[PDB]
Amino acid sequence: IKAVGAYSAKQPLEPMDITRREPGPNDVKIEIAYCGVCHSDLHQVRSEWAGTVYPCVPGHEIVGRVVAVGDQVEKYAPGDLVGVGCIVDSCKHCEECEDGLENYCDHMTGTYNSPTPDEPGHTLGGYSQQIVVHERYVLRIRHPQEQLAAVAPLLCAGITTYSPLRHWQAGPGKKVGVVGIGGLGHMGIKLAHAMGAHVVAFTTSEAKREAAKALGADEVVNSRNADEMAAHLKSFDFILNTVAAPHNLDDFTTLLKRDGTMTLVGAPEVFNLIMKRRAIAGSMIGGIPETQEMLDFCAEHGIVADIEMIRADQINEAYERMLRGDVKYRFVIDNRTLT
Amino acid sequence: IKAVGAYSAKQPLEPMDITRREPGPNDVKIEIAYCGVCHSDLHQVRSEWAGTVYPCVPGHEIVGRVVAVGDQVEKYAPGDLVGVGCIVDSCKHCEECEDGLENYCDHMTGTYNSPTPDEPGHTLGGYSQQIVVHERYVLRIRHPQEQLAAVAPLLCAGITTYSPLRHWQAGPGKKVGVVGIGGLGHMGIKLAHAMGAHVVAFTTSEAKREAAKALGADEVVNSRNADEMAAHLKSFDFILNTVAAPHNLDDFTTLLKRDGTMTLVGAPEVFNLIMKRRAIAGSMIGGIPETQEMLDFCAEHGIVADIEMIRADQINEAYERMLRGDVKYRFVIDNRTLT
Ligand SMILES: [Zn+2]
Ligand SMILES: [Zn+2]
Ligand SMILES: [Zn+2]
Ligand SMILES: [Zn+2]
Repeated sequence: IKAVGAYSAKQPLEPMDITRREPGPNDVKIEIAYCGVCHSDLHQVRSEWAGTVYPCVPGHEIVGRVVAVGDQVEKYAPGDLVGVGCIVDSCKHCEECEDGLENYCDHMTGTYNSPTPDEPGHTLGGYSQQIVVHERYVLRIRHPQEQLAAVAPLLCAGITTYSPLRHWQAGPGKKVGVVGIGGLGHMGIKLAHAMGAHVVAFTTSEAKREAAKALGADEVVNSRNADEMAAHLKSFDFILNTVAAPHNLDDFTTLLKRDGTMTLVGAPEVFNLIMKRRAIAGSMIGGIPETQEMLDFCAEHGIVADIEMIRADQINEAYERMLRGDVKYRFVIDNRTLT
Repeated sequence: IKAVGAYSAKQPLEPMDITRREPGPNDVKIEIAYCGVCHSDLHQVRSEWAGTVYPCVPGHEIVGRVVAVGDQVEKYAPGDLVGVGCIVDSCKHCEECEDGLENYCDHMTGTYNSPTPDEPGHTLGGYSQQIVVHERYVLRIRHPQEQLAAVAPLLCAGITTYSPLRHWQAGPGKKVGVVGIGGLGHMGIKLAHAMGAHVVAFTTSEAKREAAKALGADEVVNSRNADEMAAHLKSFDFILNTVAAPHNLDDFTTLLKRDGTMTLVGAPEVFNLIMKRRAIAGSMIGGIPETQEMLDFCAEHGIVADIEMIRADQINEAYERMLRGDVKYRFVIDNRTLT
C-alpha cells in the first residue's frame, strides 16, 4: 500500500509503503480516491510540539469506494461511495460517544497520529491508497461520483464549520458572520448561505472582497476598516471565526448582539462580554451522526468545496501555497497518482 | 436631602446636600434606610476613566420604605419595604426591555452617573436620605424588617451572581464553581448552594478556606495548588468567576465539562475552548423581573448578605478595607447617620 509521509519534522513528505489491518467483522476496507489537504496535516508533519509519531502519514478528508466489508457490517457494501474524516474510533460508551459526539471523546482515535493495535502502533492517514475503518466512523457519500474530489474537504473543513453553524442555530432570520476566506472560511460562507442565514464575510484585505461575494456572502467587510466594522455594531447573532491566528477579537465581540456568541474553529476585553452577556466559544469538527447529516444536506443542495487537484508528490509545494493562502480554496490529492 | 459624594476623582467622599425631583404619577418616593457599598462605587469616584460626572454620589444597593407614591403607581403604597438596584430607568421599548432585561438596554439609566432631566443633570445614588424612582424599577422586599440592612447587598452583589446562576441553570445535579470569596463571591456561594448545586469555591489563599466552607461551599480549592485543581479536571457544568482581576483563566477553562461555560462578573488558550466546545461569557446584574424573583427567593429561603454596618462618614475607610478584602463580606451604610 503506497502512501506519502514524513520521517521527521524537518523532512519533506516522501513516498513510503505502509500496511493496513485485515478487515475485521465491523470493518470497511476503502480504496481511497481523493484526500483533501488540511492545515492540520501541515502542522502535524512540521510542528515540533505536535506530539507527532513517525513515520507520519497525514490526511483526513478522505473519500473513496468500499472494496470489502466485514461480516458484521450493516451500513455498507462493496461499491459504495464513502468518506472518512478526522475520527476512526472512539470509546463508544462515554457521554460524548453516546450523544453522537465522538469528536469530543477523551479517547477518540484520530485518523492519524493516535495509538492503535495496528502496525506500526499509531494511525496512518489518507495520503495513501487504502484505509480500513470501523463502519461506525465511515460516512456515506450521496453526491454524484463525478463530484467525489470536491466532496473530500467536507470531511473536515466542511463539518468543522457546519457543526457550529448548526449548534448556534444559523438559519433564516439570523445574521451570521464568517471571519476568514480560506479553506474553512469558504465552507463557512457556502454552508451559512445554504442554511438561509444573512451572511457577512470578513477579510483583512480588499483583494478577497469579490471572492467572498462569489462564495455566497450577502455582505463583505474589510475588518481593517473601522468604518466598515462600525456599521455592524451589535448586530450579529453568531460569528464563526475561522482564522488560524485571529486578531482584534475585541472588534468582533462588539459586533455581537446581546447573548450573541463568536466561536473560533481555526488552528478579548472582558468588558465587552459583560455588557451584553456575550460569549467566546470554540468547536472542533463534528460527531459522526452530524457529519452524515452534513453530507446528506450537501448532496441534496449540490454543495461541494472549491478545489485544486494535485498529484501526491506535490503536497510539499501545496503546503507552501496554503501558508500564503494561495489556493481557491482547498487542495485535493488525486490518490491514483500514488502509483 | 443629605448625602455623601465626591467633587473630583482625588477628593474623598464628603457631606453634601442634593435635590430630588417631586414624585411624578409613576414615581415612588423612598426614605433610604441602608445602602450597600459596591466596588463600582469606589471605581466611579476614583477611576480617571469612568466617565464620572461630578458631584458624584454613588450607591446602588438601596433598601428603604415608601414615603409617597404617584397617582398612577399600582405596585406600591406608603409603608412598603422596597429596594432599588443599579437601574432607575430604561427605554422600555427595545428587545431587551421588553424581555425583562432592562440591564442590557443600550439606553439604561444607571442609579448614579447617568444623564437625567432631574437636577443636576446626572443621577445621584443611594449614599443619600431619599431617592425617587419610577415604580417599574422599584423592588418589593419580603424579608422581615429586622433584616433590611442585610438585604441591601442583594440589590447588586446578589442579582449579579443570581442572574448567571439561573441563566446557566445551576441546580441539583450540577457541579458549580464560584471563584473569589469577596462581596460577589460570598453571594455566589450562598445562592448556588440554595439553588441546590454542588458548589466548589476557589480561593488563592489558605486563609479563606474555612470561610468558604462556612458560606455553604461543599468543597474548597486553593487555585494556586495544581494538585487541588487537577482533581477537578473537566468536571464543572458552570463556573462563576467573581474576581475583579481574574488570573489563570486557562486553569479554570480546563475544569469545565464539554459544553461548559465560565462566566465572568467581576469588575485564555483557544485550544482549551475548541477541544471541548467550552465558552467564556460575561454577565452584569440582572433585569428587574429577575431581581424581584431573586428577592422573593431569598425571602422564602432566609438568604441575606453577611454585612458590617458603618456610618455614612466612614465610607472612605470602607473603600480602603474593601481593596484589601478586609470585610466579611459587604459594608452597608446606616443612612440614618447622614444626620
Ligand atoms: Zn482537518
Ligand atoms: Zn467516548
Ligand atoms: Zn454594584
Ligand atoms: Zn431599552
